[PDB]
Amino acid sequence: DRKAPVRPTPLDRVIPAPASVDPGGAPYRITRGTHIRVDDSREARRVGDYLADLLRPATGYRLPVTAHGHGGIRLRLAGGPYGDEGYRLDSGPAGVTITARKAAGLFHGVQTLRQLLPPAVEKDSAQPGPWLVAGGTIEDTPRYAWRSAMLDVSRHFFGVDEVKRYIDRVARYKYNKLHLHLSDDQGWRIAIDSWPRLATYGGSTEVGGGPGGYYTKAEYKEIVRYAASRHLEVVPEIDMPGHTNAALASYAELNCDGVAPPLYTGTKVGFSSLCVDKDVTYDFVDDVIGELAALTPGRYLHIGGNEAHSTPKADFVAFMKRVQPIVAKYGKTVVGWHQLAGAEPVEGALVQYWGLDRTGDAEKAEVAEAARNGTGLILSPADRTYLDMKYTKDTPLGLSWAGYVEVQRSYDWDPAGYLPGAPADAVRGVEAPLWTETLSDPDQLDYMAFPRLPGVAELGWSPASTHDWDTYKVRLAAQAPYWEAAGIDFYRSPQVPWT
Ligand SMILES: CC(=O)N[C@@H]1[C@@H](O)[C@H](O)[C@@H](CO)O[C@H]1O
Ligand SMILES: [Cl-]
Ligand SMILES: [Cl-]
Ligand SMILES: [Cl-]
Repeated sequence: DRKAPVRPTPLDRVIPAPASVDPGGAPYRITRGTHIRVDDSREARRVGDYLADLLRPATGYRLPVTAHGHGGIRLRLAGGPYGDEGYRLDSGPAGVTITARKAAGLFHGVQTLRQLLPPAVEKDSAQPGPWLVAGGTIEDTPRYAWRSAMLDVSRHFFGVDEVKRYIDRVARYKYNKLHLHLSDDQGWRIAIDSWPRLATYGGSTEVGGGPGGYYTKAEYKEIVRYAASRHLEVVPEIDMPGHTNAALASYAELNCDGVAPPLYTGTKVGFSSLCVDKDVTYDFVDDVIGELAALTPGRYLHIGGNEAHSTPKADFVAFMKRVQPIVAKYGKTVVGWHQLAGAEPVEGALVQYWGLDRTGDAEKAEVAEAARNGTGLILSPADRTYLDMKYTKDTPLGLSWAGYVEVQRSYDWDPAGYLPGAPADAVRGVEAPLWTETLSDPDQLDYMAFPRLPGVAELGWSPASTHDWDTYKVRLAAQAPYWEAAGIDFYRSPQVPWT
């Protein structure tokens, strides 16, 4: 009875592990006449319609969303100790109620609810159910405010619909930020009016050659809108000064030797660099950042800064000293990979640490020092949360330069004491990056994203006290029938006792 359990799933059996779970009493049962009651507001109805859409196909029920009556499923905004993202979920024969201070909290509550329901909820046709929700109370709030997932759309391009699909994958686990790697050596994926060829030429191909692609302003705005409806703040990244071949290949004038390199379709890194000695370089950067900021309702702008191996240290420092201020000029908060820690991060900046266990002490120290100096830290270790890394030497996709990363390794650590010498309060959160040198279609993204994606979300959300591999793997194992029913391919790790 994997698909349709006789009894409801435990109230605590959800990912991320809720901060507080108190089971008790009988469960709630959704029946054909259940109404979804919300407050009389645009945002309230929005979360209501979202929930209704998730349930209607499998239940076959009408599930009307209204601001009147005592619906069996109630979503209500009210004062409480749940912050901007927390919520309380009460379940019993009298109905299910999700309470929170803001819509994001109600949305997160819904993500928990879909896990309390049986695997059959993932189907597209009416299912027998039963649509049981364990009885009790859940009070949930996040540990970290930065809980993101990154999708590399530069190595292999993924269109708007494919990005919306990935957005829905991550929304399941309460991630609240979507980092889009919009440019690299193999492609430039966002239209810039001031520099037209970046997209029309720089986005013409991808890894392996053939058709590439890019987002027009309208397409990008739609991705941002959709992400916002899933409560994901979009963090766009235009990598500089390295990983800039797409731009360099588009405008010869940007190159040091004034010669535009060919479009790149390989899978290596570190060979490209903007010419730090030319003034046109900074006009280019200013125009791009200004236009990107205009399309970014979010608070952050990622300027990358990684693997600029063709940029001498001194030039890299000079470059960053000059470009960082540009971000604030357009009202945004700068974010960069941890190499930025060696180039004097400006006030308010955040750096994304992608180091490994084996990374040298000197490098880790430079990052820890930045944290001491007030720089916020986003943790995404290459040997922990890089979803493109192989599980084992036999994995058919992905890379292995950072070693192999099985499910336990990806999950089994604590962000608070990860980077030696780094102040715990400097850690803003975590991120799970999905690089695409080896992934060209949505199904391949899923196989590399699952089952590690939920684990990283837990690290960003759950209390340290709830962290434990032996009990977590049981909760992860329970996701099997849901993913199977949803058509989400995933790596059946032998470390997990799959249900
Ligand atoms: C921040 C950074 O260095 N990014 C690189 C990225 O260019 C590459 O696609 C990936 C392959 O796994 O390795 C990452 O470390
Ligand atoms: Cl999904
Ligand atoms: Cl190559
Ligand atoms: Cl390489």
